Amino acid sequence: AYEWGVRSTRKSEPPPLDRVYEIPGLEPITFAGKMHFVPWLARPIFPPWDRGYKDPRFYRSPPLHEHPLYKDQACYIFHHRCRLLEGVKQALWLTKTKLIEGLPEKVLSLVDDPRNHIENQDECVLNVISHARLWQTTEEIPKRETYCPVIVDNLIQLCKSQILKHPSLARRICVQNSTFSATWNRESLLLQVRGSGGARLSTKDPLPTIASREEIEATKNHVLETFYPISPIIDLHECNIYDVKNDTGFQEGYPYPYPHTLYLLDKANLRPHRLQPDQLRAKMILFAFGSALAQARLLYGNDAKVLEQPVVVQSVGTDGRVFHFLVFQLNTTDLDCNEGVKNLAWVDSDQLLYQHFWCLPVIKKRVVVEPVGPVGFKPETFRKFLALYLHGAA
Amino acid sequence: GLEEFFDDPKNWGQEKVKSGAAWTCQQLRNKSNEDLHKLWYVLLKERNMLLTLEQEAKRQRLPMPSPERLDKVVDSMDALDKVVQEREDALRLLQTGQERARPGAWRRDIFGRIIWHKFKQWVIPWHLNKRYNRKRFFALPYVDHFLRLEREKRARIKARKENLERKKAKILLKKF
Amino acid sequence: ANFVSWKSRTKYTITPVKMRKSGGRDHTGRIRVHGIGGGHKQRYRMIDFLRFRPEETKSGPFEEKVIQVRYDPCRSADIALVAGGSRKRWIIATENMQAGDTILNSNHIGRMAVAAREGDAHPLGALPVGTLINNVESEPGRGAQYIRAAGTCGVLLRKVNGTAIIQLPSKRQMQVLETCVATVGRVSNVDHNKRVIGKAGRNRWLGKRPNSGRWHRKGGWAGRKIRPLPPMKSYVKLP
Amino acid sequence: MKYMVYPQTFALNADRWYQYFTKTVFLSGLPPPPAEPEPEPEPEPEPALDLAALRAVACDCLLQEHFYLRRRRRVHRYEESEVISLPFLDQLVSTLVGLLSPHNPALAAAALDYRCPVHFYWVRGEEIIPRGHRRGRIDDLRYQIDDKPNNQIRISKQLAEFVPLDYSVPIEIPTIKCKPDKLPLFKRQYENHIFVGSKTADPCCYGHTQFHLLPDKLRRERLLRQNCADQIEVVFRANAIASLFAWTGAQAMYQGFWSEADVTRPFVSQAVITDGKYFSFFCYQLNTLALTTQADQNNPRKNICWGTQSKPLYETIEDNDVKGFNDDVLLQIVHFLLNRPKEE
Amino acid sequence: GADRMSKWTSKRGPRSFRGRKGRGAKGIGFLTSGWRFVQIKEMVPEFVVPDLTGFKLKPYVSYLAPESEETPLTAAQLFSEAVAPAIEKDFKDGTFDPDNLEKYGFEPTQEGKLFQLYPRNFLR
Amino acid sequence: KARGNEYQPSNIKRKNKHGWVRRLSTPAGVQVILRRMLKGRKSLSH
Amino acid sequence: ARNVVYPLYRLGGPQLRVFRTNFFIQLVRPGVAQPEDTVQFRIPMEMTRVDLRNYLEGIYNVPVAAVRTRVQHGSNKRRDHRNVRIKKPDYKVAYVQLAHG
RNA sequence: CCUCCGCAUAAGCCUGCGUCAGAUUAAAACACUGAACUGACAAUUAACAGCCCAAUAUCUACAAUCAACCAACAAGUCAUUAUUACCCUCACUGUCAACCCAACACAGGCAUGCUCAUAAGGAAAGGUUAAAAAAAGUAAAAGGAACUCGGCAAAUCUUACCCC
RNA sequence: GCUACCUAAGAACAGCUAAAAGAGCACACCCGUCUAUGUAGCAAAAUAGUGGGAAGAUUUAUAGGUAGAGGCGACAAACCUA
RNA sequence: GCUAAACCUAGCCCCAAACCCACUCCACCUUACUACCAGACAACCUUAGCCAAACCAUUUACCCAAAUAAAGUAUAGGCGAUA
Ligand SMILES: [Mg+2]
Ligand SMILES: [Mg+2]
Ligand SMILES: [Mg+2]
Ligand SMILES: [Mg+2]
Ligand SMILES: [Mg+2]
Ligand SMILES: [Mg+2]
Ligand SMILES: [Mg+2]
Ligand SMILES: [Mg+2]
Ligand SMILES: [Mg+2]
Ligand SMILES: [Mg+2]
Ligand SMILES: [Mg+2]
Ligand SMILES: [Mg+2]
Ligand SMILES: [Mg+2]
Ligand SMILES: [Mg+2]
Repeated sequence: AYEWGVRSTRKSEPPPLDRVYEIPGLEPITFAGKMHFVPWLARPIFPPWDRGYKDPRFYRSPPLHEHPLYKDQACYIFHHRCRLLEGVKQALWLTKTKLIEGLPEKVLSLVDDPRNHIENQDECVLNVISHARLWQTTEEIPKRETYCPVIVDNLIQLCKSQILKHPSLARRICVQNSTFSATWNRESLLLQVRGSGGARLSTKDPLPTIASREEIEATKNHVLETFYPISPIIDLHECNIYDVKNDTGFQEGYPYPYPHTLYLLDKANLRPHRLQPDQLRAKMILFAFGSALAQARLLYGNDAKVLEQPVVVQSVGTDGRVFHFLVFQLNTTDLDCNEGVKNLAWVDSDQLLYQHFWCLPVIKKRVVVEPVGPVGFKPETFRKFLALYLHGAA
Repeated sequence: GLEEFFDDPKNWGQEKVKSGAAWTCQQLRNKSNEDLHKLWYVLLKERNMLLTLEQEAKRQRLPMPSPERLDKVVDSMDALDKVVQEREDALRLLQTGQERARPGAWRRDIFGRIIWHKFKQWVIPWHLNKRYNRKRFFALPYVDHFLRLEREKRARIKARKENLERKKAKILLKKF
Repeated sequence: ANFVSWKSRTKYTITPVKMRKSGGRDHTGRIRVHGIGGGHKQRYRMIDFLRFRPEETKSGPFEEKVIQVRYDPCRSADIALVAGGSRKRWIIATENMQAGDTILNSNHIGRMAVAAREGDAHPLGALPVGTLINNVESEPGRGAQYIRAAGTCGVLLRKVNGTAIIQLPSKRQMQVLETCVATVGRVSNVDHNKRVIGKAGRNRWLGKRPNSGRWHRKGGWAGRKIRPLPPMKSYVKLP
Repeated sequence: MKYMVYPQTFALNADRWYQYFTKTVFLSGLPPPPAEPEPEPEPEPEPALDLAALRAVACDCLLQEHFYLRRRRRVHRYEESEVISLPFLDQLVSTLVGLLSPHNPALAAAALDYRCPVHFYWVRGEEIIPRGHRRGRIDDLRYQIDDKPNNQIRISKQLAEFVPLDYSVPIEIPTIKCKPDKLPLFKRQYENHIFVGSKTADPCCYGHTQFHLLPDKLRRERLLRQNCADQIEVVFRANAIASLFAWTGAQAMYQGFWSEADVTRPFVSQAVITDGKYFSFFCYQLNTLALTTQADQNNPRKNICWGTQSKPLYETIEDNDVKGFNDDVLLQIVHFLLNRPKEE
Repeated sequence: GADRMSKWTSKRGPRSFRGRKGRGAKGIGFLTSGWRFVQIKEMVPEFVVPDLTGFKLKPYVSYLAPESEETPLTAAQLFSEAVAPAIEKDFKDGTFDPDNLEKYGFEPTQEGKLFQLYPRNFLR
Repeated sequence: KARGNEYQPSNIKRKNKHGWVRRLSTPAGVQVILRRMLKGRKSLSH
Repeated sequence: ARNVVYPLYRLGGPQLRVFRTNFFIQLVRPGVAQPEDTVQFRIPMEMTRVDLRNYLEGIYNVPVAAVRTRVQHGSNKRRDHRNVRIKKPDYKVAYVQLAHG
């Protein structure tokens, strides 16, 4: 085996001691009294030294073989960086959920009504996009990190401004900086999800059940694919020190316990730092699954059985040009076997809001070709976003 | 307040100020401890006022009315400092029994000069420090020639001084 | 001369580590190898040359899966990250290796030969006579060192009882122990000798200074040497 | 060479210095409501402002960021005004502009930004360079305000004014007889910016009410320990004056108004500056703009900046609830966000 | 060439030298990871100023004060003035013990009390 | 061309090439300082 | 105090207290224009801001608001008779301000 | 009238055209009094850049070029996790200038931003006459390289052939 | 610290034709083929254009290393503080 | 007669005798003239060369033990200038 350790880069061994310590019954005459390092044969052996008073700036942590939270088995914690390879495959294998291409008919029946629209939705969203893309800062070409959350909150405010039409939107709040935690088993493999996204929307009333019992019972006959050359524990933080818990981001007494729609952000000014679309889909699937599992553990206790009242925890992940909608629904908690009842989720892939934006007018031979403005626009993405936002409040 | 930095308003420009006879060592040794501390504070305030007056006189391009008061306060505070240092040394000899509260030892540097190294008081010990170990303390056989040359130079200096003294004595005996 | 090597990483990882150029400077600072200096910045990839290696709590054979084939500027051939199990390690790519391929890293030597493909690896004791192999080792559990460039490959000659003579690309024979793991097939990035340079800008980008301008008179070593084939060097230790 | 007028300064009597540098006056108390238009149609729908729900949502948003929150360390005393009060402020302004949408239709199309800088550049006063190779020559005194509030509400139209343009006040502007370099004020040289929160191509050139927040350096206990009891309201007043002046300048220099060209209509501006518990209220109405010595020779117009004292909203949050909750502060907050533009 | 006879102050080095030199000021804290200073209230010299209300002593002495001989205050005089009377009193009765001497002010070590003399824990 | 500005004012290079630490980190500079002190140099190094 | 070795403070040690200080401040009249609240002093080279605040609030008991100090470098160009530069002693001026207005 | 300049940052001794008295003598290539001076008076106050990061193990292959079509090669300038301990807080270095390196107050040289000519900044001329000679600028009856070894300053704007 | 080479992090290049280019003219910039002025001059190597390059084998701010029985060298016995 | 000519003392060299010294407080090994933090590696080595022998390759007092005569004697030395 070719070792990766260079002798010139590692710490060199200390020189051997002199020929005075190998004499049984003879004490050496070193320089331990003059308190300075000498040229004259002087190099003894100093005993270890420790500090009697602990200092936060000079505190050493003990090794991992005696921590109070150390266990024999290693867990797998997923957060907001674990770039999974086979995103959808690992997501469906760890969450036990059937993949559905199209979206449910409820959001379509709620969004196709011409009355539930803005007085001038197209011009409003165009002005919002133009502002967030160019009129946000003093620079000419803003970075993705400085306009992604800006346009996110702009769209959130635009969707919230329709409270005067539907007297039910006042029961929402955009919670910032939240942490999730949910532990479960997956074929003798202890798993745990712990992430902190951008923002989340929490309501006081839970979302209604989407999938009825018919499709729930029919999904039992659906089997899940499993890759063989790759292990499902790939691209996961394998650690031995952890702590099992089923507590969500809010305890008892909080006015907004039930979530609604999770908002994940990929703020990165570089392509290598941005996540793949399949990776973002897997991340939002895992986040929705963790939220639903935490809600099930908090409401129906810590039991592994089938839930008679399913919960709906939606999610959506953007990046500054494309959108990825998600409608997740948990139906059971026992995930030890792969022959039981599966879950249902509606994933809408490939949803572009606009083709390209030109912050500066291109001039080819003293004449312009494309003026300043979002060239190419698809209102279907904004319609689906408004539908997912208004699905909570009828 | 801020009016203590000046003298009496009636003495604002009275040519000569009558103030003399500073403190002595015996009068300072006769006092206790709190009295000496309060007297030191009063002398410090007086020296600050005199410094302000001297600065104002130097800015106004006029001579100082009484410059001897500053020297008097200075020597009084120096005598008080000497008294308190002697008291501290006596107490240290009665308790610990070692002179000079600054510890150290006679160590030879690289230049071969027998100097008195003063301890810097660190946190970590010396057998693992990074900066203290880089401070060498050995002559190494190459400075003996320089030490011999310095000794010869000092011997020449002393011999020339003795020759000058002898020439002066001869001139004194010849003229007188 | 505070010359410290950039090879300060005793753990295998996947992130490309930044490397520092040398230009012919050792620990003293004098130029000892002429023709190196001034080139485009490159990043080093930790390439795992050892083919067969068991994972944690593993021992038997394991499957792999080729993901994506990239390019390595530190060599002529291209590399390809192949995932498998719960880890990902960089290995040398072979000819006709694309995305979605499946390779095997076995070690159990069978009674007869194994008609393996040009992607999987098997010990020399289970390969038929006359098979284009590459990345051959010298000692059991040491690592592949010979035949690792672009397109280079070797062909098995014969077998005796516990050795395996491998024909090297230099037309020279060389034997090795039977329990040595070697890949099967040819390395990718073929037709490398047909790469036309075009201008000195490419050589300056690669990091190669022009040769010396001094006119050196050719001595007696500039003539053609028609020499026979050197004898086969043996690596098998015999008591 | 231009100065750097920092709104969140730590100087002593910087309020009078800023009033002299901006030609503004201060009036203790809120401005009187415009009683010019007599509304005869006072008997119709009139949606009643349910203060109970507003107080409930306010206390909920306060306890969300102050009481219970899944944090990942302890609660460091430092940076506590950036992870507790800073998110609470934007949550409160968001829920306010969300609940006040049916009552005020102007907030439906308003652009609610989050932490956007506002810059403004002008010339005020002159002096004589003592040293350098340009001695004995006249030069201008340039200033620059680099303020970055937390939340801004920009609308399309302009709000209704309070006092007329030709309003006269017997209270003169404060003056100083010293060099402007005495307080912690310095001169640099960089790119001049006149920014309001968006570019000129945005149709939302005007605004409504801004919100600020003092950092951890300008706390109350830190000033009380440094023997500065009367240095609590002056910093708030100076910050409010600087922010409102920069906002009015950025709004006026986007329609074609500057030093020479004056204004044709006053620019009313509002701002709500608060800290971690105490809330302050200030007002402003841009009257004049020519501040150069060449144009400010016969300019009787003076700027007016209203304001009040700092009143706390809560008092000791403990026992999983609130102990004290003043209602007049919330009433003034919900009233300052319902100012509708004058539409005939 | 540059100057050599002048000392090295804090106005000679570039941007990387202004800071670590200083003018010999005593540090009262340290730095952190956010370019901040952590000042410790236990490191700043606290000036203890006593009350000067009922203090009848002027900084200048009158010329009517008689002079006296000057002599240093050695440790032997202080010893014979402080500890000698107590020792003579306890020995004249019959209770002196040369085993324990901690009741006269003598301390075998300096690590017990706060204000140590040989290491000098107090400033000035 | 105008070959006369053979000096570039810089304190970092001066301290790193002719500093007291560099002089005493090698017996050569120590002997140089000894000869300077023997001759009568008021200033030893930069 | 100046020219005195300060004791090394350990994490959790007693309060560093000085009795007989060795500082000499000088009240110098401002040369340029200054407001009515800013007072200019002259502290030695071994004195900071909090030390000056404590010195002014302990002895003179003057309410100090803010302290802004800087180093003044004396002139060094005057030549003697044997062609040698004359170094002037440097000092550190202060700019304290009152608290109660 | 010029602006092929100036203002800041970077490097650099640090007090080097502010006041007062001397201005009899002393340095202005001569004078007033002052960029080649003697002594006294005090400038510059940070928010500007630094002064930096408690450990044990682990994680980081899909560039930039409006990055959204396409297209590559020189294969590339930026990111975290689990655990332990830590709720004392705003101290320090400079903020002047007409300035640096070349023995100089030298037609030499110096990195980036700002309007590429403006709101920065300066005076080719001490006076008298129009000697010869020399240098820098406009053109000339006829020839346009016929003078010079050679199209050697110069303006028109210029094609083909040979060697390397 | 000027100059030969190397190393790590940065900056510079208007406009037109842009044939895809170690493309062309041309600002700032890198070097200096010729004329004229002086050789105790502005200068122990200067002044304007006629000049070549100016999207790359280009230039440059910072820091470090290679020194004489040698360093370096796209080889001039060229450079290593006039 | 203007320019400008002289006015003795800091002392300087070697003898005899004698052996000569090194913190008032702070700072001095990193960017000495810097109060405060985690790899401890750093000496132990024929000196050479010029000149002379008309060049020069062997060789050429210099080596640190008190005078002198022996004695420049035996000796070494391209058996020669020399030691
Ligand atoms: Mg070749
Ligand atoms: Mg050749
Ligand atoms: Mg300045
Ligand atoms: Mg010169
Ligand atoms: Mg001008
Ligand atoms: Mg003339
Ligand atoms: Mg003619
Ligand atoms: Mg001819
Ligand atoms: Mg020509
Ligand atoms: Mg070259
Ligand atoms: Mg080109
Ligand atoms: Mg070109
Ligand atoms: Mg040649
Ligand atoms: Mg000879």
